[PDB]
Amino acid sequence: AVPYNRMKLMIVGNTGSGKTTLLQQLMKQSATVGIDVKDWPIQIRDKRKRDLVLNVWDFAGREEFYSTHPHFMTQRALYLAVYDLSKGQAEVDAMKPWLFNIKARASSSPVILVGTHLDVSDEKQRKACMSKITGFPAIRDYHFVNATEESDALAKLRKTIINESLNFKIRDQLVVGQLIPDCYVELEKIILSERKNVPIEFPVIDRKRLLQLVRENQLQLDENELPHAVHFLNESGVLLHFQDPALQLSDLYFVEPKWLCKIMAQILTVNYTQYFKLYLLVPSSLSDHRPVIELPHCENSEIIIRLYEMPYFPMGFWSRLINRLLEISPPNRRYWRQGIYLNWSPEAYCLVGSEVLDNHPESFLKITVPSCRKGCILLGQVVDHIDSLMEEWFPGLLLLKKWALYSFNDGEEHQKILLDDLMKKAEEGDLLVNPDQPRLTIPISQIAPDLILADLPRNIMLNNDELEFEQAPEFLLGDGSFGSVYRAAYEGEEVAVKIFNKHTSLRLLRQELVVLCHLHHPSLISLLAAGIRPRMLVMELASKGSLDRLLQQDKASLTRTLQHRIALHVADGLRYLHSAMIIYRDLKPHNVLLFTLYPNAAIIAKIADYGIAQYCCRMGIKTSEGTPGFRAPEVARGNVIYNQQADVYSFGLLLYDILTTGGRIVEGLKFPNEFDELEIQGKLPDPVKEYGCAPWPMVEKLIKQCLKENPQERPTSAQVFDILNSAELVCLTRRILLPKNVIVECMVATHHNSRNASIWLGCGHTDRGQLSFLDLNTEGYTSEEVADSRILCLALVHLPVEKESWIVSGTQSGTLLVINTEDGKKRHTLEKMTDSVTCLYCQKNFLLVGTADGKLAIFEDKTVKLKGAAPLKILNIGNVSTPLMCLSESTNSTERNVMWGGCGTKIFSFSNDFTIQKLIETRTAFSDSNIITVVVDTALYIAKQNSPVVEVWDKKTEKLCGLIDCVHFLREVTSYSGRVKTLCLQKNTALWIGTGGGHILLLDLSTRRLIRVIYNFCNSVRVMMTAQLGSLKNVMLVLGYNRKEIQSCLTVWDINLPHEVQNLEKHIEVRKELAEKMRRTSVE
Ligand SMILES: Nc1nc2c(ncn2[C@@H]2O[C@H](COP(=O)(O)OP(=O)(O)O)[C@@H](O)[C@H]2O)c(=O)[nH]1
Ligand SMILES: CNc1nc(Nc2cn(C(C)(C)C#N)nc2C)ncc1C(F)(F)F
Repeated sequence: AVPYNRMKLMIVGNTGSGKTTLLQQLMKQSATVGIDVKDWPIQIRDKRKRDLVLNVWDFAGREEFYSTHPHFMTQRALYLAVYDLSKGQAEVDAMKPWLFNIKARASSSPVILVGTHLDVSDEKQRKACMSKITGFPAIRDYHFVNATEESDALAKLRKTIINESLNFKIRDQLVVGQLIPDCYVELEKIILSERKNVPIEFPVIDRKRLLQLVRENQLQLDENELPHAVHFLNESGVLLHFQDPALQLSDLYFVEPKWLCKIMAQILTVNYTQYFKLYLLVPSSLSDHRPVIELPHCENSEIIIRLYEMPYFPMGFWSRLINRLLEISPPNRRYWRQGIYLNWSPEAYCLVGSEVLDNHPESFLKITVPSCRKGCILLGQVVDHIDSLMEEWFPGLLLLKKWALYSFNDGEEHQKILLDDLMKKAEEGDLLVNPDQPRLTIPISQIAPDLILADLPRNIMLNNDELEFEQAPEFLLGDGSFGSVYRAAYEGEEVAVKIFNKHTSLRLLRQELVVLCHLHHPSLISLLAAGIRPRMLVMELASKGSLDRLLQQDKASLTRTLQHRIALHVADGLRYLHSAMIIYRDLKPHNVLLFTLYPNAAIIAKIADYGIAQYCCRMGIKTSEGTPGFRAPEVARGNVIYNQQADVYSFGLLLYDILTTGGRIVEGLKFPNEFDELEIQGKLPDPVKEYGCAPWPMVEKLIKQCLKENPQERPTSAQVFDILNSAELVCLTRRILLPKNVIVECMVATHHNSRNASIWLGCGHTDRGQLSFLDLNTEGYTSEEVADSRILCLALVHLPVEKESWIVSGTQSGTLLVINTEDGKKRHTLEKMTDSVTCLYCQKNFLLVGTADGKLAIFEDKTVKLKGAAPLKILNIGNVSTPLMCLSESTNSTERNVMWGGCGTKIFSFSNDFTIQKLIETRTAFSDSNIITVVVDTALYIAKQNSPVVEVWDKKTEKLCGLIDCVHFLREVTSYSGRVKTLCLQKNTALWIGTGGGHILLLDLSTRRLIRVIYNFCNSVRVMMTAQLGSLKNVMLVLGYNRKEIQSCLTVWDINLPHEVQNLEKHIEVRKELAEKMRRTSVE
């Protein structure tokens, strides 16, 4: 609670007047380039008044530094002002724009003023004007004194700061007597000490260093209170934490404010510094003459002329104007400091640039185009750009008064009539009349074509004789705070007219039209006509209604594909928008219209109501708009300036609205305090936990990845459109995780629909064999070690005899365990085979157990109730060196009597007669291996371990047909792990290859044509099968490995994946011929 008395006293002195020498003769050069921060203490007469140390900032006056200065005129500062008196009131006039800049930039700062050079001060001349001076700031004194011999009343700054504790208070608080805790002064001291060791040519530090040292010094600085502390320390004037996300300076921290200021000379003397945000951005070097450039069309009628009457050119105005107006994609440029001259041809050229030959002290901006049509488009674009600029960065100007210079009779001077009356004179009726002679008349289309909307293409022109809507409130739709969208016809159509309200400034209509009439796309609603007589808009009436009351009402039509269409077409719209420097800031689920609820359409969403879409270059925006609940975080704290990534957060919120199927918006339509509790961050639940939805675990991974606070950690709109354009994201259903230090190499589902999924997981990591039992809809991992050796294979048979079901296992020790699927305690162990257990598999129901010794082990389905038995004879169809681990079933006409398989490195088959009807060895390189699985759709696709190839032997000719290599197919994904540890088959579409390298391979069936390849989610694929789920078929389990900590995910894949990767690819192929057919018309 120590009183920390420190505040800046930036002595802002116009050039030449001696701004430096005054403080030189107060405390104790030639041209002080940039800011020069000295230091200065105070020991007042009353010793109880603590040290009032003041970080003096000694600014400069050369216009380049005028332009680079106005970002360091912060609050908590007692300014000054200096002006010579030998030049009399002229210096007062010259300092008047500077005082205006002061009162514009800083409002809570007193402004003393002082003269200089009392040796030649003719105060009787300018005294009257100086008294008449006191929009200005609160001038509090006038002490015109000498410069070198300080004999007048000086040191009054102390008596005007220490007594200004409450007379200069930051919102009634204490400035010079702020009882600040010890933590803040601790941080200040440690930074002031560490200022040395950090390099001197570019002193910067990382926030991680600050945290590490604060922990090393036990500063007791909490991470949730650290940014407020560093912000106060910044505003004190010892370091500069530029936390502006539009500048990306949120990480790098600065320790020497003295250094940041004296870089203007370093950069005008003619890395990673390349962000000079204060093509090229060196406005110091620009010449400041009136160049030798003459208009081609030099008359009083052939050229339009606009004007702008402004009190004071704001510090850093012309810089922003040129940096904006060097967008040249709508050109021999000759831009000096102020007046850019965008020449194209003798037909169209916009010559912006000031003019002060007005016989008056005011400052005049002017625009000039030759009065053909292209000139009118140019003028009606530059007016929009200048008005956006002046409405975003410099709100104080709107004082501003327009001026349109028309000419009644050619070959004479032009009169001056302003737009606040021309608006009415052109809204009542066209053909502006000449009061002197009524026979003389001029058109309002070659005087100011930004007032009749003639600066737009000729196709979008109203046809009011065919707009038959009555204003009757029966036809009503949304009311977006500016208009009210009715339902109407237009020459025969369904069109949603948007009549504007009683009084709306035409700037709004142009704010909407400049985005609706330039960039076309099949995801952005397309304007049909826009008049001016009632100031209306006509937009293509979206049939199926806005999204909000399709969420609240029609929850049945909302499938799990449509939820990825109305979240992909919107991402398309956002990508196109942000690709042309427009930002939207309004993407809420009341503003996504629909056109068709049939899933596989082509145009399903189209954004609308572009009420607040402003232009946003790399500089950014400074205002704060939107709507509570759907606003970006940094929009709330309106002080910071943001850019085109305060929109992707709105998209994340829309996505959380969609995934919840309208639970957040309906539970928050009661109290907007609930919807604004998370307006910054930190109050969003995990969706599946509460609202009862179904999982979607490649969206939940994105929904947090585009929701973070740090405006650089969020994706760019392209990157958040190239994650949804992948059929790997629509076709999962779940993703479970298993504990640490456990593997899985044996799986059996339960199609009997006890809980519709009661997946067992045989494992053998330890010596004893474990037997997990996972439930799907609840995720209960109730493992139980009930075996002595590894559990190689499991199998299930739901006995129809007495409606039973008894899961059966197998052991590496060669034992046949049996457990009741319903009775948790029945260990009806059967007769152990003569060797180990290799595989098992299920009319004629019988367990076709496979042993390591190469002998077929068969049982009886009815022999389950027994306790130890060898039901049917063993068929030793192999040797000790033949591992009989192959078993499978048949699919061709479901003829299970054609049950295939293969004994070791050899293929065989049999029937219910149990005789080998065919035995074909596979001795035909990799042939020194064994066999894993066979599958029969039309032939036998046979896999084998450590093989980048899978063979194809036919069941009718018994010969090789083709060799479908795997590593060859994977040769363009990135000595590879291109093995095939598993091989599952769909019903009648395509193969499903599972590669131990961590890649699903959706090989198709026709000849060899690949369809896609899945990657970057696992590290291996242990065992794959196909089961049922929730009374419905079509799921495809996959057991991914993570290997060193072993993690065995258990994914769930919909089996409609092939026709997905096809359908969605055809869809995206369709609408990208439209996205170029529509767009190419806008250039034409
Ligand atoms: N003749 C005269 N010259 C002065 C007086 N006070 C200051 N100067 C000159 O003004 C110069 C300082 O200008 P300066 O304040 O640095 O200009 P700035 O950098 O644009 O602010 C010094 O070189 C002095 O020679 C004065 O009372 N009489
Ligand atoms: C946002 N306003 C618009 N709304 C629509 N579609 C729409 C149709 N209905 C109903 C249910 C009445 C029907 N049929 N409701 C809505 C929101 N189309 C166009 C717009 C537009 F022009 F304002 F963008």
